[PDB]
Amino acid sequence: DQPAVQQAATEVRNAWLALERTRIISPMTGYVSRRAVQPGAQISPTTPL
Amino acid sequence: DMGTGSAFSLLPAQNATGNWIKVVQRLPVRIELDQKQLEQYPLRIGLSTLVSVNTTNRDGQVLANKVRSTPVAVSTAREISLAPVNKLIDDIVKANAG
Amino acid sequence: RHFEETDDAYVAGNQIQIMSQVSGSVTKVWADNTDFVKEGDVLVTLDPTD
Amino acid sequence: RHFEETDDAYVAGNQIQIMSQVSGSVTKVWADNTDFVKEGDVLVTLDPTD
Repeated sequence: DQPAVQQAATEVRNAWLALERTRIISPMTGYVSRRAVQPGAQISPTTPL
Repeated sequence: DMGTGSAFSLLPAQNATGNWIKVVQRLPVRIELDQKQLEQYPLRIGLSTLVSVNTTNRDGQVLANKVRSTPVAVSTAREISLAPVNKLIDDIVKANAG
Repeated sequence: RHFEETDDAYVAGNQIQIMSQVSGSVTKVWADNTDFVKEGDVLVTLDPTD
Repeated sequence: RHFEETDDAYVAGNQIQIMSQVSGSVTKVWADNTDFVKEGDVLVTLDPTD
């Protein structure tokens, strides 16, 4: 419970969330219409998929 | 497809200044070819073709409802194994350890 | 007259674009086109090295 | 009739825009238009000075 240890725990949590988000999950039930993503593409959080 | 192309367009379908004229819409359909004919008579992207669909039999399956556990397209040529880096690190550690 | 009619009516619904929360390189794809997707299913995977 | 026809068809396929994971300068280019390249082949090379 010491202040120093919890600081590092927060960073561990942020890194873990970063790693768990390498798998992109669908937020809605539906059907796929356009597909502009191919294996090997370089993706940022601004590129439609 | 659950869209007519105009769904995702980034521009107005018609001009604001002009009037409105009815236009019959079109809806794409995916058709899959047999792969033993392509290898001997190959195709190229964007070539025109006459399609004809036999619609005699009608079960009533308009929307797919089966999910698949196998990925469609997979590539692992950009994965780098970390053996030489691990060997270099070990050698450096042994060097600087006294 | 108690009826108004227009032939300029289309069918509208909700469509969602799929965007990553991170940056990476694609390694798999799980839905091609006109394929059914449930909520919570993976559609794309990235290289986890970094 | 029992059939439906349309001449608005066009063959379709997959295409990938090769992109680098890093910045730098080019010193080699291993292929040109209409060249058969296999998976895992080098297509471009950069200066490793930086």
